[PDB]
Amino acid sequence: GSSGSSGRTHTGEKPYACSHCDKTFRQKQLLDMHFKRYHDPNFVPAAFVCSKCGKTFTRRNTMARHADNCAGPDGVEGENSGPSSG
Ligand SMILES: [Zn+2]
Ligand SMILES: [Zn+2]
Repeated sequence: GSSGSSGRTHTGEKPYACSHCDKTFRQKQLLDMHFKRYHDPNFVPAAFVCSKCGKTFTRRNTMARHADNCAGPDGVEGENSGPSSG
């Protein structure tokens, strides 16, 4: 699955390993926001879940807008789990 599918199914030993703690991440961005987040209460991830269906939104405003045009869950989803080592 080269030059066609990447990320979907590919386990890559997180090259970015935080120095302050024993945490690792795939993309720097992750290890960049993790520090300013944990090591610093300044950075705060926007977590807003809908109420009509139950979707996820990384923006208070955006979400609110969606709710308006949101019809509902129109189904039963929200169940997954992958117990593995890596
Ligand atoms: Zn860290
Ligand atoms: Zn919704």
